[PDB]
Amino acid sequence: VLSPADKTNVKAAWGKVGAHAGEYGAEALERMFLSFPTTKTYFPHFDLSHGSAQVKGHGKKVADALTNAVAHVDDMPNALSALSDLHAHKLRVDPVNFKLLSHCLLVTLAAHLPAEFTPAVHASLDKFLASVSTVLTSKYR
Amino acid sequence: VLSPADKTNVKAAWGKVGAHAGEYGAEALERMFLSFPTTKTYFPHFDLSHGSAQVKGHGKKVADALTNAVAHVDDMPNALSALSDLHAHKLRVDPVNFKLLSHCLLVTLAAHLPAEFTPAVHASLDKFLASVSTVLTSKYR
Amino acid sequence: MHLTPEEKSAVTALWGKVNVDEVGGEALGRLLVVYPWTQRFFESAGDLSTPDAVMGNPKVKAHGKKVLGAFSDGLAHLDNLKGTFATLSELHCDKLHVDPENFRLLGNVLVCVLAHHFGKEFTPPVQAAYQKVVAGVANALAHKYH
Amino acid sequence: MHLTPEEKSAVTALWGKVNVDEVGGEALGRLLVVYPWTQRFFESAGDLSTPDAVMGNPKVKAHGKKVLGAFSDGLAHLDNLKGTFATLSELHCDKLHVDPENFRLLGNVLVCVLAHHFGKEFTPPVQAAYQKVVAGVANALAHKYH
Ligand code: HEM
Ligand code: HEM
Ligand code: HEM
Ligand code: HEM
Repeated sequence: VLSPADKTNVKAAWGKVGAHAGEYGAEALERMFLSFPTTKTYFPHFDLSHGSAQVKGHGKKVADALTNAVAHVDDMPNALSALSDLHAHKLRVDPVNFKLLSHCLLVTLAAHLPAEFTPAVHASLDKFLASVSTVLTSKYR
Repeated sequence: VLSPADKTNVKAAWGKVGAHAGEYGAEALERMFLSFPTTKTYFPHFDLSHGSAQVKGHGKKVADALTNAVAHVDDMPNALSALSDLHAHKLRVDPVNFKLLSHCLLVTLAAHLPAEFTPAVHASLDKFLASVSTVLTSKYR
Repeated sequence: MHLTPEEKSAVTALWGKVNVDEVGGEALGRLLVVYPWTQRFFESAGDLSTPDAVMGNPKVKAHGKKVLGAFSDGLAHLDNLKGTFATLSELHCDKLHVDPENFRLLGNVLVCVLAHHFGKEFTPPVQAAYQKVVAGVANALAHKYH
Repeated sequence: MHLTPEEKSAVTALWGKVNVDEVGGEALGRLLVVYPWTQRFFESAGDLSTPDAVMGNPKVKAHGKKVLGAFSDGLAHLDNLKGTFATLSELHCDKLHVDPENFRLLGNVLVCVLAHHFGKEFTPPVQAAYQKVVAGVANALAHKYH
């Protein structure tokens, strides 16, 4: 579970993201498409070309959800319920792919927050993404 | 989350295991060692030869814990506190490994409880080992 | 493969005893039931609302036979699964959009079905060899993804 | 190892700017901090109780440098990782008993470390080259396990 320390860490690092969340969301996707091409099978309907607006559009949505989980760090299961439902019932993304995105999100943050991406923060952000992923996957079976 | 049908299924299946749980624990380890030899790295102090009393004994230990979990299917977290501790702070087995033992356990039950290993029972046991896995790795960090 | 002549023979010999028709239907159906999310690829099949509805669905059973068929033929090119599944790998990526992880889920289901079916016969050493083949097949199938 | 020439050039160009001493200490330290279970191999290293205790531990720093040392050599034989890493694979298996999953975690951490250091220079495409590399190395390090 996430500790007070963890919560402070996450709010802090995410705090810094501010208004760039959108762009950092799009970048994490691109990174994921490039490094783990198998993830592409879920977006056959998307234009995955560099600077794709669909990707831009999608990065923003993902970012908003993360931003929402941070705002509700003490009630994520509830704050994310709807999204947990969508993923379990419609999208049905195989669970293994959450860890890939998580990973690309962490690289993206690292690449943008050198001052904040400390060992302690890194660990907190990793536990956090892991928790989001678990919520999103909780209603799979 | 284990549904009531699930809890039912599990207790039935395990009900049939009976006095053979120990032999099945022992058999599952043997299958694990052979199919996923990387798992052996956690047992350097064991004689991993076929029919070894160390393996036999360990098999009993694992089986018993499972029994205990079936019995407290409603309060696993609590029923397995000690074991979650041990694994998180002493053993420190990597989480990936729990999936390998779980798998070898299904294979073992399937090979021994034909009539009982229905598709619905299969699904429940899987979920069950999954939860047991989650409990045992919950205090990792 | 990195199969031992001994490992090759164990695989080969158990398979000789397999009814692909039944094993194929059961393996694919168990998949749709254990890991409900794989049903995303079979909406056109019908009602998969229950174990029963899945296990009974003829469309599933028939796809199951098509899949183990292909698998079965792959066991004759155990020394070049890559080349045997190349076109099937492309199809799966480019046409079907099947996440390769699915190949691994099935493989594990396959092993549970074999154990289920052969009880005693499906010994630790025999499972080990099968685990190597399912892994091998999955890799072969995922090989052309880009 | 499907490193296209351009992927190989990219790996190599960046590796030129790395201070292996430094990166080594950071990657290892961070592994012990993000996945504390990995601390199981270092009970003779002393105090690993907090991030500062880990990151500043003279032993972790020293070992990190060693590890990365071996890794850098690996980067000059991208053609023969398996060959390059064979005696090391055996040692990790037979003497150290290190679960190979450890090799993948470090790979991921190392990728975050490179992102941390190069910022914007660690482009999507460079990361994908490095992903193939860390994977190739972990695979080579696991090749001799039995
Ligand atoms: C923590 C990780 C994730 C978050 C926060 C997240 C969040 C979201 C959100 C907010 C949406 C849009 C739903 C809407 O229309 O309102 C979405 C859609 C979607 N997500 Fe997830 N997701 C995550 C992981 C994944 C992963 C790992 C994949 C596959 C690799 C995935 C595949 C999809 C797909 C295919 C859609 C539908 C997009 C469209 O058709 O526009 N998601 N996700
Ligand atoms: C289904 C999940 C598991 C359960 C219920 C379980 C249960 C147990 C139990 C009951 C013990 C004995 C405690 C004692 O000695 O008093 C134990 C110890 C141990 N377990 Fe876990 N275990 C599980 C998964 C694993 C896995 C997957 C591994 C590694 C691949 C593992 C590695 C160990 C080791 C190395 C020991 C200590 C052996 C010894 O020195 O006697 N466990 N576990
Ligand atoms: C042992 C691994 C597998 C093998 C050998 C295999 C083989 C095949 C073959 C031979 C076909 C026939 C299509 C054609 O030739 O046009 C096919 C189609 C297909 N497979 Fe795979 N398959 C495997 C795994 C999977 C899995 C795990 C899934 C999803 C759960 C999947 C989803 C599909 C789908 C959706 C089709 C399309 C059939 C249609 O047109 O309705 N396959 N596969
Ligand atoms: C890129 C992956 C790695 C490389 C290239 C590597 C390289 C090395 C080298 C060169 C040595 C010293 C050899 C000797 O003592 O003769 C060593 C030792 C060792 N490695 Fe690895 N290593 C890697 C990953 C890891 C990881 C991820 C862990 C544990 C989480 C680990 C655990 C150890 C341990 C415990 C020792 C023994 C140190 C001592 O007590 O003297 N290694 N490694």
